[PDB]
Amino acid sequence: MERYENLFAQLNDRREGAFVPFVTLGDPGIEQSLKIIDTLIDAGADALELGVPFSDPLADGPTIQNANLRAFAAGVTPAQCFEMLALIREKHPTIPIGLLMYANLVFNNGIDAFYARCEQVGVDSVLVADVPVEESAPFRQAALRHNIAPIFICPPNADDDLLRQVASYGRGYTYLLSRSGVTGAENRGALPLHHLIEKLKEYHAAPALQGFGISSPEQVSAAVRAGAAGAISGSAIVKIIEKNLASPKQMLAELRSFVSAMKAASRA
Amino acid sequence: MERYENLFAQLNDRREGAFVPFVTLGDPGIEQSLKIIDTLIDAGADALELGVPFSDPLADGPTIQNANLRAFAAGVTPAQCFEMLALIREKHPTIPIGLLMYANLVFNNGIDAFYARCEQVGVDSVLVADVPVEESAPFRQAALRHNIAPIFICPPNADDDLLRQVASYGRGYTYLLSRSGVTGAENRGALPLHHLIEKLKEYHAAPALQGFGISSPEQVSAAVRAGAAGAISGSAIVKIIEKNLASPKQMLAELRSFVSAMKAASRA
Amino acid sequence: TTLLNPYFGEFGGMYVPQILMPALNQLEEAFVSAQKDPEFQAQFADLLKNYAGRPTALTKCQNITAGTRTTLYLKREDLLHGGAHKTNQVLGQALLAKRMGKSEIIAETGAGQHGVASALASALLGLKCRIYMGAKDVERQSPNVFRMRLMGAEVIPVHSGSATLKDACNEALRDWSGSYETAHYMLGTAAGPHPYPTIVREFQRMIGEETKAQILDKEGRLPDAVIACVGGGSNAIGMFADFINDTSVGLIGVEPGGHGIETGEHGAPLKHGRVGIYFGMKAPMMQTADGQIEESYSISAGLDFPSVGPQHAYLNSIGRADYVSITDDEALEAFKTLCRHEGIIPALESSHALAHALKMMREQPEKEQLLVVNLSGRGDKDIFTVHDILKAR
Amino acid sequence: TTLLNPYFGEFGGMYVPQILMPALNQLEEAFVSAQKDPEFQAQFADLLKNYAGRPTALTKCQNITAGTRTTLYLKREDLLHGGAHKTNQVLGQALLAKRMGKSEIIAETGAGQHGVASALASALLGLKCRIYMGAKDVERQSPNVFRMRLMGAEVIPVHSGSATLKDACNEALRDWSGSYETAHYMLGTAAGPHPYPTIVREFQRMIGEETKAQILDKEGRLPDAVIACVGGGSNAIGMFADFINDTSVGLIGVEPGGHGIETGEHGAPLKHGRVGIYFGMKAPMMQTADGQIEESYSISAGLDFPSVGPQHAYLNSIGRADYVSITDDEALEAFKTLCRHEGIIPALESSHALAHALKMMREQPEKEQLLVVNLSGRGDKDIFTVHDILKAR
Ligand SMILES: O=P(O)(O)OCCNS(=O)(=O)c1ccc(OC(F)(F)F)cc1
Ligand SMILES: O=P(O)(O)OCCNS(=O)(=O)c1ccc(OC(F)(F)F)cc1
Ligand SMILES: *Cc1c(COP(=O)(O)O)cnc(C)c1O
Ligand SMILES: *Cc1c(COP(=O)(O)O)cnc(C)c1O
Ligand SMILES: [Cl-]
Ligand SMILES: [Cl-]
Ligand SMILES: [Cl-]
Ligand SMILES: [Cl-]
Ligand SMILES: [Cl-]
Ligand SMILES: [Cl-]
Ligand SMILES: [Cl-]
Ligand SMILES: [Cl-]
Ligand SMILES: [Cl-]
Ligand SMILES: [Cl-]
Ligand SMILES: [Cl-]
Ligand SMILES: [Cl-]
Ligand SMILES: [Cl-]
Ligand SMILES: [Cl-]
Ligand SMILES: [Cs+]
Ligand SMILES: [Cs+]
Ligand SMILES: [Cs+]
Ligand SMILES: [Cs+]
Ligand SMILES: [Cs+]
Ligand SMILES: [Cs+]
Repeated sequence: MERYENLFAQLNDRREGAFVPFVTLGDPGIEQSLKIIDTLIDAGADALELGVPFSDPLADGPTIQNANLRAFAAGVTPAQCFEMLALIREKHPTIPIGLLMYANLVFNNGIDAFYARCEQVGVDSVLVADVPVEESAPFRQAALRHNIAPIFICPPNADDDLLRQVASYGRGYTYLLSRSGVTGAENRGALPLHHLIEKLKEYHAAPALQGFGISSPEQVSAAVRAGAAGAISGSAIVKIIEKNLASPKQMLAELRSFVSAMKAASRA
Repeated sequence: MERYENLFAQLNDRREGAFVPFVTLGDPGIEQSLKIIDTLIDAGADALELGVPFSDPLADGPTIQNANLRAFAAGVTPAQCFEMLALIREKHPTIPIGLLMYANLVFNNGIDAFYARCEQVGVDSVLVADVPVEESAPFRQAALRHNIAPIFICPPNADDDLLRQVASYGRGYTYLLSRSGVTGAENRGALPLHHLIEKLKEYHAAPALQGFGISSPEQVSAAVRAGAAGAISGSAIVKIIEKNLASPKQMLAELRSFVSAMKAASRA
Repeated sequence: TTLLNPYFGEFGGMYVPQILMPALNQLEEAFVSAQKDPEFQAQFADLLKNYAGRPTALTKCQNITAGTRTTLYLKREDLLHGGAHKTNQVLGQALLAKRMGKSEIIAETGAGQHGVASALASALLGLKCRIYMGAKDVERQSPNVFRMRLMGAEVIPVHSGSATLKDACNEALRDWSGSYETAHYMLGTAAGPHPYPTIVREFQRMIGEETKAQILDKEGRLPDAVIACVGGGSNAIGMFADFINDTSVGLIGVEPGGHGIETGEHGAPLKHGRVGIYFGMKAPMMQTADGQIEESYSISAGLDFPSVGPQHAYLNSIGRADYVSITDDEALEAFKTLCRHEGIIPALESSHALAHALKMMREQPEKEQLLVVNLSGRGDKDIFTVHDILKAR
Repeated sequence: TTLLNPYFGEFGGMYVPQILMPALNQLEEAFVSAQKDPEFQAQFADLLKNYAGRPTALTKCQNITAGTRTTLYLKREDLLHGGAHKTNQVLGQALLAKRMGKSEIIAETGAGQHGVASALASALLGLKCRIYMGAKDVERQSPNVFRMRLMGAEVIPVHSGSATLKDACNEALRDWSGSYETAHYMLGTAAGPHPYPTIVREFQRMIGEETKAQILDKEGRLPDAVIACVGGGSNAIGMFADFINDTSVGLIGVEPGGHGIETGEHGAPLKHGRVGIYFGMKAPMMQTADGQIEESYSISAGLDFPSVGPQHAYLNSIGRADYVSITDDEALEAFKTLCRHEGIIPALESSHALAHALKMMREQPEKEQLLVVNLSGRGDKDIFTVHDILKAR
């Protein structure tokens, strides 16, 4: 499969950007998380970024730290996450599905075996948050052997060597960090910026998705206007879950309203 | 005056030893202490050794430590002790009265002035427990200027130089320590012994009184048989006070019975 | 691309988010530069001598070994300013921070000794210090938290995850990933991403250098073995480094056995954990079957860490160093024995090293052996822990 | 008859019961012999170096004095094994005990530091140690009482008199007066009957000897003044001794002012007491109008003693040393200032010396002066005392 390539071609045909929510799998429990994810898709999500709960999410701010904790309170394991993934794919055959992983969960029972399991359930990409390009070889090689896109990160201050490496090594999409620091809606980033977006295109990188701090429709619109192929939003989505824990039907209605507005901002 | 010289001459005429109790002035209060002292005399005490309550009686074991504490609980001061002394002398004109002092109470307001006050109230001797012969000069000189006997201590292991010094410097009586350590009836001493008693007589020392640990009539008898002129008992007397605090008339009866038995043991 | 090898065989590396790579590269370059700079070396030596009190003594313990063929010396890091060896490397890292032009320090701490060391170095050298500490540790380490605050450091409780050391480690890295332009992360052991395992070794290696000179002076020969407790690995690698090339000298690292290896309540990942990737490194760690980072356990808070520095994993793999474990009860008995026979109150951490030396002696009392135990810290902080157990006995 | 002068002008002497004179004469003879014995000197130097960690550092404190013409060094007795200078002289007295063939040690303690020092020396050197401590002090010094017991010492509460230090002093002498044939009384300060003020000075004088060599090395000249707190006088006389004949060097002793001299709640008998005779000596003391020995007072338990060593009274009388006082609040501010600006936690006792140096600097900030403060101990023991007051603020 190449679900991202098909998505980006379709969006390009429509002069449209991608809107890609992040959530933690199994937050606040397996059944509600499956409903959340179906809601995000029905509301207009072009692709998904999905976190496997991890004990030590060191690239995440408090909102997503708390999502991981809620999933653990519900007993969510990586094996349950793969069951969820298989079901999500069985429901939705074309949406690109990306995982947000930390290295130990990939390395734990063997790197090759991890990416083989991703291929089996129909995942499209894996972003390992704590593996920089410098350490990425065995991860990217295993990803490509199993038809999984390895996602790499372009920081705002990326030099030319790093841009070249991210462009060569990544597939699916290039992650364009909006700022330094950790995930969170409370901290708005840049200013993609344009120079980086242009150099990535020059180097034939996978299309750029901007992420970190994207919490409003205006930011989605700006990202696309700057030349990114779309935008990722996590904390802003997860905050709606957190706010409405006691009210699961209201949670779904608010997610739908938010995602619909965010996706609307990506259209030409 | 020389009350000790007269006493010892009278006792010698009768082939008799001296029995000399110690108590703390003002234990357990001024009025009861005056009654205690009158009782000791009526029961046969030949002389008295009387302590002025001091904060830090470092030659005294627990029995006499507790006597000092009781006197302080009653508010007893050195000035009140001198009032007591003057009254005791006004009642009893011939009994020798010795004070047991610690140096700071003598030095406090001037050494000469202390011994002048002793002369004024009719005290016969002063034993300063924490002034060894080596430090004694200003104390013995002030004592002699005011017709007070300075008492010195002969330890059991006294060498010849020390015997010579105690014999030369002391007056009234020579204190013959029965043992090392501190006052207390719980620890019986020696074994005066005879060699020391004989050397003291050779050096024309004041007559010897044995003290520390003397708690029974048999010890009084033995001291005199060994050649001492008599014996001092403190803790054994003070224990009777301690035991009968709640029963002041019983206290006096028990003191009388004890002192009578102790004095009986000194007779030929 | 790096200047130095980030790995010790398969172990180590730089497993941090991409955003932190320039901070690690900058730190490595400044370290390499500082190591060739005689002025930096002279400044560091001057602080170690005149502020921290180096060289520390090497004490022969004759009462402990009476009637055996063991000769035992203790390297007295308990006498260093602050009461533990941690002071050496925080002084060097504070000088690196200043070399790079940074004015702020971030540090993690569990038991609080590293937080106190970081705070004292920062007070001396004019740096603004903030310390992350799991909220459970904050609660149980009031004396150390108060020391940090007296020295002007900000202590920030961490409530995420298990609210203990690993969560404080994460939070320090989260802060650094946004603040590296102005702050240096003063990591507290010989672990984490390159270049930290290397830097911390080099800023602790005077322990072993001095020990070598002192034992040569006193005995005319090298030790048969040097023995050190292993939390993250700093005091042990500081003792071991200068001996690595002296092939006759045994290197023995002692992990906490807690209630016993078989109970699972221990802190001995090097010999009883599983290799993983966390806190910036590939190393043995305490982890669940699924790969969640697990909590360790020791009576000594300072040894209670769920991984180990990568150089120890490497030295073990090639057989150059041997690693063993000592239980809580063994460490407690060594603590009591040193107090009573030598008049030295050892840290409970260090008591693990001593307990293994005592076992070496007692098991084979006619074996001729010259041993050095690294006495990493003093045990004033532990008297109530020891009291509360001996009270329950 | 004695070998050495028991007096310092009018002060000092041997005011003990006659039964104790032979014990003092024996001790004096053994001391005089030991001072001429190169083997005793070598053994003492070896313990000081390899067990206690001498020489202690001399630390220049630049942050504290910024913007003034004061140069301040701290003599780091806080780095000595045990965390205070007391360790020096207990090691020497334990060696004297063994020289005399004694196998038992008696010691008094108030705050507990001397008890701990005595217990550690006794554990090292194979002596059976018993420690008298006022019952009120036992209650308030649990950490130190536990240290003493861990090191194998018997701690005997004293309930007589005020159940504090002076009562423990009395009880130690009561015991000795019956046990001197087998026990040595390890007196804890430069006070009491001759020969103790002399012995304790000579076994502390390495403080000043080292300071002199260190300051000559660093500054090329002697200090303008050396400053030390005064409880009984040991750390101060140890700092002062080697400078007494350097007439340009000021000697400044700092007594505790407590709540203020005018309140009567203080521990400053040298300047505000009255000469008396107690604890074997003629010296200034805290006493009532009638001559009862009074209780002193300081925030620092270690300075809370109602007399002073006779050599200090003498040096004051001839003008060779000047004595001042520092209140609880002044000492607390110095404690906080050293923590925050130098990363050193000082004993509250030592904080009195530091507070007076800070006043010397602040009052006359353009006066050129080279000062050494004797940092007699570390302040870990004080963090909760300081906490509990800063909490109430
Ligand atoms: O909207 P926000 O600020 O919560 O950001 C959500 C991002 N979620 S994610 O899965 O894309 C994502 C991507 C990269 C991350 O770290 C790394 F850059 F180090 F790799 C972490 C999370
Ligand atoms: O019967 P005991 O054992 O209580 O002894 C009572 C002694 N009372 S005393 O006043 O003679 C007396 C005599 C000398 C003392 O000390 C000194 F020897 F050091 F001077 C103390 C008390
Ligand atoms: C922190 C500490 C240790 C353990 O940490 P390492 O990095 O393994 O040295 C050991 N001993 C003491 C006294 C400590 O403070
Ligand atoms: C005991 C003590 C003192 C006071 O005693 P001195 O005999 O006057 O030195 C001062 N500082 C510290 C740290 C102490 O432990
Ligand atoms: Cl909204
Ligand atoms: Cl009877
Ligand atoms: Cl490798
Ligand atoms: Cl044995
Ligand atoms: Cl400290
Ligand atoms: Cl061997
Ligand atoms: Cl070997
Ligand atoms: Cl391994
Ligand atoms: Cl004189
Ligand atoms: Cl200033
Ligand atoms: Cl100690
Ligand atoms: Cl000057
Ligand atoms: Cl001067
Ligand atoms: Cl005076
Ligand atoms: Cs738009
Ligand atoms: Cs008789
Ligand atoms: Cs041995
Ligand atoms: Cs560990
Ligand atoms: Cs200055
Ligand atoms: Cs004092």
